[PDB]
Amino acid sequence: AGRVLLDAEDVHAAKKSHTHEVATYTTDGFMSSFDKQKIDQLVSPEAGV
Amino acid sequence: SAKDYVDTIGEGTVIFKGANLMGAGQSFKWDASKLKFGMTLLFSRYDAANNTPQDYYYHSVFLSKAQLVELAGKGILVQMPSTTYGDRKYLYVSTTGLSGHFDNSNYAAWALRQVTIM
Amino acid sequence: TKIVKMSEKNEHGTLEQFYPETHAEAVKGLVSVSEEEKTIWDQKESTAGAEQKANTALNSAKDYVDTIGEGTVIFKGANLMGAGQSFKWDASKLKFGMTLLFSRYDAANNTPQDYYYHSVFLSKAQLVELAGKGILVQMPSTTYGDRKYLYVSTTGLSGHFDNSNYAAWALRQVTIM
Amino acid sequence: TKIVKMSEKNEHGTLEQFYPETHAEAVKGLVSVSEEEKTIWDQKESTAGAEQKANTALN
Ligand SMILES: [Fe+3]
Repeated sequence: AGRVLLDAEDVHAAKKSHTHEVATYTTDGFMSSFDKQKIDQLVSPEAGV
Repeated sequence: SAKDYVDTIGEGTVIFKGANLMGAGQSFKWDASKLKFGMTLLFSRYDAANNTPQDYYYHSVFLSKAQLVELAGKGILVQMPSTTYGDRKYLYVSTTGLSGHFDNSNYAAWALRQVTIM
Repeated sequence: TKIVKMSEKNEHGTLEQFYPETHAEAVKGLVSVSEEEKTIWDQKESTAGAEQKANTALNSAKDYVDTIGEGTVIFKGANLMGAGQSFKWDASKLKFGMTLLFSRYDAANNTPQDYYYHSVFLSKAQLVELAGKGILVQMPSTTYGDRKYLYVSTTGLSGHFDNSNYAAWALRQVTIM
Repeated sequence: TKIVKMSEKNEHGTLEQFYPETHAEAVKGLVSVSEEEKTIWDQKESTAGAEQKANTALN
């Protein structure tokens, strides 16, 4: 009661600035920065015949 | 905040956890700013026929930041324990990342268990 | 307190409240400001200034951490570490430890090619015990051998009269951090 | 309302202005200083006072 300060905690909600764990071999999650750093440099397959 | 910063540098962030022969073609890249001290590589025993990463006979190597700068994209040879001398591993290392070589496929009995940064 | 709102009756029969003129010395319970401590309270210290100073201390600590992490290269180049070769530095500069790099070499053309590098690390706790007494490092090669014996201490390292025999390899760089 | 200087008739036949004796709460818009906030403001922090704390944290 009184002056009540409500944030995402007392409602058990995710923060606006929140991040999930990176995906593992058996877990689903964010894609890691170095995963993309490996992906982009990986040249696309060459289409010949 | 300073304590948290130094501790987070010390504990490091895993770059790759799993197992692979680290042969020709495979490579890993990262932002250079993530490197503050160096890189660490952990290897283990492997099975060529079964392709399952046995967990024993590990071997660790550590490369510092100054050595990393001096070895920008250069070659490093790491020997590993065995019943007989051989089964070396060749890697191309750099401050931004690492690569492989077409000799680690010959020595399929051992594989790069993991690589971490700190 | 007994506060009276003094007023006056205008000749029309209307009422007008008025404020008499007074002196600061007449008012009771004034608690005045002497105009001198006002500037003192003006100087003081603001929240933003303290936040900036704390952030400056934090980023100075971060810069210290980065500098100690990157380290100083004591030697870079190529050397066989034969008899008489030795490197020296300052103990206070030694913070975490030392790293040494080796690579291939030929006594024939004296050209230190860049491949087959080997790395070795020695922490400060490793180095204090290892004061004077040397270590043996075996680097990868086709045939077993080709070792280096180095009297590595917490302030200086040296060579030995065995490394000349194994001239196929050479020390590349030694760094402290 | 109007602000007035109010004077009495001194026996030499003159008008002498006199300031009535008032109290702090009697005057409007006084901006009160509690005589306790003065000590608090005096304590606060000097500019050099919050410098050795940061230097100590860095050390
Ligand atoms: Fe989400």
